[PDB]
Amino acid sequence: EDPHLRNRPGKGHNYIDGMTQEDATCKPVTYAGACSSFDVLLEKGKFPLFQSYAHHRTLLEAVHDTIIAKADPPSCDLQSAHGNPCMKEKLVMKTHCPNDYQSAHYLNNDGKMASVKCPPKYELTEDCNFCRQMTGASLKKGSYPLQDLFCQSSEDDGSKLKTKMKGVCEVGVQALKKCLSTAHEVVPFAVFKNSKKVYLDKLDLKTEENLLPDSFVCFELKSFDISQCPKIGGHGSKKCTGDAAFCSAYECTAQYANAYCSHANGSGIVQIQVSGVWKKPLCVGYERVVVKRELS
Amino acid sequence: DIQMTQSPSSLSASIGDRVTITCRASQHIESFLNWYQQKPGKAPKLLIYIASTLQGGVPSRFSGRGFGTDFTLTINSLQPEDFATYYCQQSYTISPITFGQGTRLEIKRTVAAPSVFIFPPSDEQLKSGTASVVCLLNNFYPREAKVQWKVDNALQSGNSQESVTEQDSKDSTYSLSSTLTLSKADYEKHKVYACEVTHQGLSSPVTKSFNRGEC
Amino acid sequence: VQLQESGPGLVKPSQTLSLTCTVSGDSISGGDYYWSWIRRPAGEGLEWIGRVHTTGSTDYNPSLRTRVTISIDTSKNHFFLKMTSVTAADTAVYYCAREGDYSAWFDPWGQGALVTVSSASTKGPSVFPLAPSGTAALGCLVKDYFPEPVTVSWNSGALTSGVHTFPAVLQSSGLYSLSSVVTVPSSSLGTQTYICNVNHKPSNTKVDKKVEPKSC
Repeated sequence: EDPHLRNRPGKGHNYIDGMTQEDATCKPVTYAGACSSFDVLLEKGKFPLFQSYAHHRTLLEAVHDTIIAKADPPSCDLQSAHGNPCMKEKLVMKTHCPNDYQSAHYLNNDGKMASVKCPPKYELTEDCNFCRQMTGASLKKGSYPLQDLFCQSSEDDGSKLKTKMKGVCEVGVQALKKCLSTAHEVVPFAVFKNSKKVYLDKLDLKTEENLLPDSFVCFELKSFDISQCPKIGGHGSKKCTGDAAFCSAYECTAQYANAYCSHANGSGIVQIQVSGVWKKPLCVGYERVVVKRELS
Repeated sequence: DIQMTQSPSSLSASIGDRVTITCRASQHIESFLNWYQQKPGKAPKLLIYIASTLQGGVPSRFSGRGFGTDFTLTINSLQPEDFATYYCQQSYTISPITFGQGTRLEIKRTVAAPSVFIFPPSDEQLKSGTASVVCLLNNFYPREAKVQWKVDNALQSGNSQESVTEQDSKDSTYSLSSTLTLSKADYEKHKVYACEVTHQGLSSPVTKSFNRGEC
Repeated sequence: VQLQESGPGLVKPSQTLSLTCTVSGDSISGGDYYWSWIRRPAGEGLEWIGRVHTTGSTDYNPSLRTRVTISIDTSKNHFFLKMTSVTAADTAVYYCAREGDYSAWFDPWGQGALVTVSSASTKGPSVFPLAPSGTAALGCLVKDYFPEPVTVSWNSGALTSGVHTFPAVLQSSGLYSLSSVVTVPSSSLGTQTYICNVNHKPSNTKVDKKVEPKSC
């Protein structure tokens, strides 16, 4: 019902380095075209958290807007990576990949984007952990997002933040204490500036609406950059008009209007409650990982 | 830009040898590194893509490896037709795609002395008022050679130009062509036209000469 | 699939270099490939110029983005390079290529089109014999032409063994000169006819010159 889900905040770049052969429709994602790195995020029933905050950035978008850094190394060569630590981290994370993908990406324990990739003519197995060659396969040109998450820019320092969960020995690759039930649990997490992955007992989010540029979707459908729209008390490259939210902060002309700007439902600054403090995270998401808990 | 640096920039190796070419990226590019071969007078041709996958039809003596910043192309059992310039290229970013500077592969073989031939100007050219005398050094190795033009025992300078073919894809030899250009008048003023050739495979300099107007 | 570049081999400084790449076989329409232009400048390595998608989206080398336009006509299996305000630094062999499906490697490549940036005028060559006097040498002198290249074959392409066609030399006059020689058995000098086939496409010059053993 939202016709502007493909009108992305920031640059809207949904490609991964090395796989640039879908740039026509992924750089940027926009109204027209299909993008194998992005479209799966809008399949109803899948990625519910992102679909509730769909006007925030995807992981690839955050990376290309310099909000999230790339892991070092940026990828794990699954064909020959057995025994390496990047395969170790990926293996504790229960994931499902659809067929025909040669890459999948995720936010790792250091709060950086990592990926697993397969050599030419190979695709990821269903668990996203290995590679196989299917003789009848039309391979995608993008990377599959492994986690249900969303991102935003933030300067809020999270250096003193760390994972704290009641009676948990280990969560994913994080050993919280010395120690036991063991199970695959869907754990929420957040990443903050200068922090690592912070797993959470509970996901407590609140959204503060605002009139920042990323809270608006503009069109001429064809996307339009709001930076050309003059603020109230300013001038710009073009002339614009919008809804009540837009006109409260921008100069609405309503005559010779080059673009129309609406307020994006599901934008604004998200804040998360971590150990009784509200903080502004860089990314927030869910992932299915091994959790070991104390019976005692 | 991602800078691609190849090593060595040039090398000489014998038939049957292993040739190793290294490519370094200025940042981590995973396996998105491709290798091309460009033979003389031909366009580059894809040899290996994504670090290690062989292009269909490329023989098994070519192999590639690498991940991150250090990549290696290996040619086992070097064959005479492998004489070429080899390039690496990152396909990690398109802003811009960048190539290595290229590695030129020379074939080392036994010394071979040139066969020397001299060609007087043709009557057809003399009708137009110019005279070209051509000295040919055929099928020699190594490339280093010296051609000295002499007109009536007088050494020439600044009136000759030379060019050398690329290494032959079969016998791995070089050939050289030198042209001495005079006006018809200056040409007809003199009798003996000679080129003296100095090359490592010759015990002493070899002179090929003709007398103008004599068979 | 096979690719071929075509276009003028001589552009005057500050004017516009234009080249076309023709794709053979199935139609590029409906396909999803990228199509790139690459050049080898005089005495340098390979430089990527830019690319155009089947649908028209483009990406250019940042150092050339102000002078370059790449376009595509999928109904005719063509794509095009246009480079404005050229200088001598743009003299090069230009290649078109299809890009890889999953990453931007290049396969297949065109044959390459040499483009020279110069104010000098086109001039066709003069072809002179280099007549032979148990192995003899004969050849042809292709003199005073501009711009490059010239192609030389022997006996309509049948004679290839022992053939050496040398790189051209730029003379002080600003004109190129090249030689092409072949070594044959002396015994065949009176039986076999030897003919050098010289093509200079920039001037549309075609010379089939018979090289006779000089009667002396």
